Amino acid sequence: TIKTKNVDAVFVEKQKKILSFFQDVSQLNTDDEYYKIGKDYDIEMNMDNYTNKKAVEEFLKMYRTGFMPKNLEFSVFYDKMRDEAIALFHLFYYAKDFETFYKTACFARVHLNQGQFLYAFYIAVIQRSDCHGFVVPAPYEVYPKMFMNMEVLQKIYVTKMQDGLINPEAAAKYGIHKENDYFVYKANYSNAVLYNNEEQRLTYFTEDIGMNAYYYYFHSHLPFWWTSEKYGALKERRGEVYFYFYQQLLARYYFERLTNGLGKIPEFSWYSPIKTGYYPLMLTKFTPFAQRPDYYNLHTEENYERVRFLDTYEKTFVQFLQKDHFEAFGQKIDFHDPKAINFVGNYWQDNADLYGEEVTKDYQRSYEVFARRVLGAAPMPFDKYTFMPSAMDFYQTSLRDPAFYQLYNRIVEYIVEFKQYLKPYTQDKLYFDGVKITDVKVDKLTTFFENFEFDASNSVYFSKEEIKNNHVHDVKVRQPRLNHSPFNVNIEVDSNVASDAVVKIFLAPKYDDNGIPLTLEDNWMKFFELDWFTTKLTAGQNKIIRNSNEFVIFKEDSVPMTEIMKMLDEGKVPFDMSEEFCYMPKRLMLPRGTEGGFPFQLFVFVYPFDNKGKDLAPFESFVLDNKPLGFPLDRPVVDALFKVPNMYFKDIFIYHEGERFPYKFNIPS
Amino acid sequence: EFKTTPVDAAFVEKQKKILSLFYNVNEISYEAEYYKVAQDFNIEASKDCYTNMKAYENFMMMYKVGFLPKNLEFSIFYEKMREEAIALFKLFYYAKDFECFYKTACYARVYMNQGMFLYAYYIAIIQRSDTASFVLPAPYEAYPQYFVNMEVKNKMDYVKMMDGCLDEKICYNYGIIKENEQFVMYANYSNSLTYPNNEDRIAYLTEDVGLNAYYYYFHSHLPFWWNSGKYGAFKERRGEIYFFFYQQLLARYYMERLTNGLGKIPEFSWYSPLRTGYLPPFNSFYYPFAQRSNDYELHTEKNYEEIRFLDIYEKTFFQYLQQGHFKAFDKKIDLHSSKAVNFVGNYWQTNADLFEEDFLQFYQRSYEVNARRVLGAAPKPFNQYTFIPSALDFYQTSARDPAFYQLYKRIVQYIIEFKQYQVPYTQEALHFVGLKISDVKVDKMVTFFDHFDFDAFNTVYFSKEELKSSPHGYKVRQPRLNHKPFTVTIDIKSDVATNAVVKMFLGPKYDENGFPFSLEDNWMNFYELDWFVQKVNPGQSQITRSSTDFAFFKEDSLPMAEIYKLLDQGKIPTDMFNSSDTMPSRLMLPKGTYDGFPFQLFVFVYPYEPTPKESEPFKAVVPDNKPFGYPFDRPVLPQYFKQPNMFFKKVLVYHEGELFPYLFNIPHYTPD
Ligand SMILES: *[C@@H]1O[C@H](CO)[C@@H](O[C@@H]2O[C@H](CO)[C@@H](O[C@@H]3O[C@H](CO[C@H]4O[C@H](CO[C@H]5O[C@H](CO)[C@@H](O)[C@H](O)[C@@H]5O)[C@@H](O)[C@H](O)[C@@H]4O)[C@@H](O)[C@H](O[C@H]4O[C@H](CO)[C@@H](O)[C@H](O)[C@@H]4O)[C@@H]3O)[C@H](O)[C@H]2NC(C)=O)[C@H](O)[C@H]1NC(C)=O
Repeated sequence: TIKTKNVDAVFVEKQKKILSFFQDVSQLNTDDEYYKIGKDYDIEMNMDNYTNKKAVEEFLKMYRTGFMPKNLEFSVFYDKMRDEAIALFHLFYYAKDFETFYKTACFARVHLNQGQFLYAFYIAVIQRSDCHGFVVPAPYEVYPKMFMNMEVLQKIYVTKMQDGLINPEAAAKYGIHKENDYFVYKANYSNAVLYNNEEQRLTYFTEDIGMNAYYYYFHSHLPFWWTSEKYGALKERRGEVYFYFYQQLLARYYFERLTNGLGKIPEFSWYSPIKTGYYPLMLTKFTPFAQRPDYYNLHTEENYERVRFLDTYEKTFVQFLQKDHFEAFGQKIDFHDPKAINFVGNYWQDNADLYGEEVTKDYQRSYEVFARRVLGAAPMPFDKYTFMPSAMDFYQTSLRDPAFYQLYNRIVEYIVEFKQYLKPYTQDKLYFDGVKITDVKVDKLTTFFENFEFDASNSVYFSKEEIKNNHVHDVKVRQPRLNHSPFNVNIEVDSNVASDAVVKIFLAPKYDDNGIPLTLEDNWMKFFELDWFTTKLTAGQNKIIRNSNEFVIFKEDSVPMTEIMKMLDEGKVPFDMSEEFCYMPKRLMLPRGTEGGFPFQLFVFVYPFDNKGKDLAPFESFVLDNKPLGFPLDRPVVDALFKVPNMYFKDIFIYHEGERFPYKFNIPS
Repeated sequence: EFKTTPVDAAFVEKQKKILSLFYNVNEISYEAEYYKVAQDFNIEASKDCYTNMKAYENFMMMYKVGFLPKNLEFSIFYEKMREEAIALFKLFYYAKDFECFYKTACYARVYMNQGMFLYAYYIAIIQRSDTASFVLPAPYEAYPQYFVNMEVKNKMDYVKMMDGCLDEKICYNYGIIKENEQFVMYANYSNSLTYPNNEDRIAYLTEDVGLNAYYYYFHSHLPFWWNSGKYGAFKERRGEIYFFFYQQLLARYYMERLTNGLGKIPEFSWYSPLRTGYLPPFNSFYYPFAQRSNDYELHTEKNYEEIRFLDIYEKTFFQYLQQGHFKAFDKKIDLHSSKAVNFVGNYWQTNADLFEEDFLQFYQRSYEVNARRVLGAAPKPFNQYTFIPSALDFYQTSARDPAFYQLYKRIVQYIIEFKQYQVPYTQEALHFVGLKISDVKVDKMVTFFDHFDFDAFNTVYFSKEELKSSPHGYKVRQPRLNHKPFTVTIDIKSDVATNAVVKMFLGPKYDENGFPFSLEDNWMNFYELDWFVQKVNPGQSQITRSSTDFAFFKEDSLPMAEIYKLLDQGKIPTDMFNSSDTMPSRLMLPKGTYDGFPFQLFVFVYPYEPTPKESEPFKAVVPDNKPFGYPFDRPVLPQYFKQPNMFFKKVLVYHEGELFPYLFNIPHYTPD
């Protein structure tokens, strides 16, 4: 009941070497051969084993100067740390073949900082062509400390320090149980100990382990600091991809807001206090994460120069808008051209493609970075390697901070400003000659919470003894997560001539906060894409059934590594972990319903699938179409020029079943 | 002694048609001609009423969707709305001929939002070259709800519901009387409750109906959203007149402030609380107009995005100046030419000429629109057809708000920063060789308040019965500023025999302190009284000029009742057709003081250069090479202003009768 895939001899060996690097991540097994290789591995001597002579040499210059020390906390948002990560990445990426790649990782495991290494290695496995189709573990199994509050962490430490339970019945009262040879820890979301404002209503979504894993994967698939030359025709669509990822996410987030009675993400000002604080319960081996109190003055002394930069970055965009056509960064740009999204997105991201370069440079200040830093409310870094981490210093923690959504909402709104320059689609562009959707029905939509466990053993240090006996996997975290029942969408379509067609499904809200029905005019960016697929219509009447379990845009829960070691002994590999790893998890498709049925709408659009003109398959198997991302809702709409027979809006209601509140799953006795 | 123009019988017929659409604009009479004509006007089948096929089809596209519903507020400052009014105007403006225009308007008068209809209709009448000479009602007779304070509007609605006066005596005590079987309502200017500060001293100017109407006419004579290609060579001077119009108006306003002891127009920041609040005494179908308190914080959550936009809109200008020569909207801008002058004004107004297109496009954001939105204090619109109005949402009410003068002051300062790059006039460009002004004499300059009536019937409702005879007779009576006639006498030694230009301005003599203004700091504070050409001959001679002849001022518009009386005699009022966009002359002088408030009169005589024959948009474009406002169009070197052909003359402006307008509207009391 987990989507499998079969696998040969050479594959399993490599995959085992790859997975070796994600276990006991913060320690070293002296007896493991990865260590014997690693200790003595000579990079200079091996120079002929890399595609890029200057990458080896650049790495070597940095490595003698000195890399970040071990145990210190790694973040890519800081110059020196990132530069070392990139130098390391290149070395992984330009290794002639697997053997060389493997050995280089061995050395790097042994000699360099843990976070820096996993960061670079993870990315490398995703980017190397010979590695395509291999599997990596879930971010939460690799970095467990970042996916869980203190309370849990500390129970784990205590149990480990005691080598078990002094009182099993007392431990039980704290949600700690022995299940055969596992220690299982129940975990509440933070609102169960902290309700310091209404945003805490959303913790089952913002603290969700999958959602946060999802953002991490997105970063890794194409990090901002690197070109996208490797992905070919997506290079000319990179900005579009950046807008759409964020647009989709904020729609999804917004949906969660609506169902907990919260409305719009609030606007903010670099020159004013920001309302909602963030009080993180994460610990770092060396420090606590930094808090932002409520009404925090973003314009305090330490931030003056920072705010001057950020304000100018924005103002420079506002200038672009005002002048329509202009030259910036070596490019004549026209805001009338829909292709300009590429520039717009690239600018807001300060990625390598903005400059037409392979890697970004220190003097090219990113807006995202400094915005993250200021809103993170940290004191000034002590030095190049010693900073006070906030949620927004890591891709694995960002979604936890309401301020993150404020920051990307603002960015998305500026891109929407650019999108106002595009002419709206006319009838002719949308009309599907002789095709009409006559009905849509939907099975009941119910959400519900359900326990989920993940391997949390990397959070813990084992003894020399335990590392040798390989007893390194006995810590699991149990947590209630959002889920929903599978559902069919029944679509009835009429057409004169048989034809190849594209079907698209979107989710959007039905009402604003006041209970007025949504116009497309104001609300086209609040539509969330559920699925696209192709069918063949016949003359007459058509019945199209599509199940939620088969929506192209979502993945299944990933499998724990231990379960993957099991499968590799059988020649099996978890399919969704191989090629669908960076999709949103299925269980989070729907926002949490209400007991009464919260009102939403399904938008179904059917259009002709002409041929395979402009065709994305290098980055994402997403857009085998000539069409903008989120077509037909990638620009302003006029309600009356828009609605055509091959469109259907269906009113639907999202229900919720069982326990309403995650914490009711975590009570003892 | 009200200027007449004779007019033939074909004219009477067309003028009567046009005037008839202004009767009871707020309701529909099923037996008005316009209603029959609209019933009979098949619009789908009328492609051949229009010179421009695109306009027609563009209108039908929007038409089939639908328009702004009747009864809602209309403002061109909201985009969806603007795109519709513009479609309506294109229809009006490209109608083959008069028949075609009339059917179109009747149709619009019936089936369209009354605000939108009146806006497009006014503009089209001013713009169509076959209608150029027809007369329009004063805008306060077409939109009285924009010119009457709530108090008065309510009293009228009350009198209507009662079908008249319970008893005379009760009514008279409330400022309500009958004269010739019409109702007259005495109206005060508003008090400390709508102008909760010193700006209330000046309410008789800022609420003046002439002065508000003037701003409306100014806009309608060349609207921002339209290019100016209709006006030929004037196109290359559009931005110039924009500065001039606002520089003159603020100069007029600062002089009022000085007589009422109020000092400089205040400056402000988008990042700070704005001092002078204003609570507009108006309401729309759904909403009381938005109120702005004293010390209102401009910088709040709701305006952040707008403020960012405004901020970079201004700082870009700084960047242009800093650089001298820069790429801007197609060409290189060189600051030392006058293609620069034109650019500067078009930039600040974001008008259609800035982009060199025919009409303002849907996505081009305006500085002035967003400024008015921030300063208007209103909540954000409920939907695209429903906004919450503020005084700044309309040219009819704009001059009522202190913030309006503050905003344009700021734009005018910015332009004056650019004007620092302009080369000053030399001795030889201003010296009129062979001619000297030896002296200037002026009759007593006297202001006073006197009553002024207009029919406000368009803001009153009428039964199906009463409508059958175009009912009216609901007059508002108000004390309004005025002055007596006066003659300026100019004495001159001359060697030469040429035609000459005589210009006259009024400006301040002392600042709020008590110190003489110096020209370098005061040139922007002069407004033009007059311009004319004169044959001069050698020796001593003297030119006489009566205030009744000043070029830049008009007589009060007649009410429609009077327009019709005159029509039946083949007569047309000159000032209403030859010069509507001109300041009423009653406001020619600031209110004086009983002892005489000191101002100065600049009299300037220079040689006349025969400049061709045009037909420009305003009365302010005189047939002269010279910049608008010349020689005070640009920064001054004071040592060059002791020219024999210039003369600064100190004059006092007196006031007579009651010093305060309320003293005219007290029941058992009569003034002076
Ligand atoms: C309490 O607080 C203090 C203050 O912050 C902490 O003190 C710091 O501790 C760290 C140790 O954790 C120290 O770093 C070490 O410094 C050593 C020497 O530093 C200098 O010398 C390096 C070596 O070069 C020398 O060569 C010749 C000798 O023949 C001389 O001519 C020359 O002067 C040099 O000194 C230089 O390269 C360097 O620039 C320094 O100026 C280092 O030997 C040592 O390096 C090792 O460790 C690195 C770990 O990342 C690794 O990269 C290297 O490969 C190498 O093996 C090490 O970094 C700081 O010096 C010290 N700071 C201060 C200001 O004194 C203290 O740790 C903390 N205590 C607790 C309990 O928390």
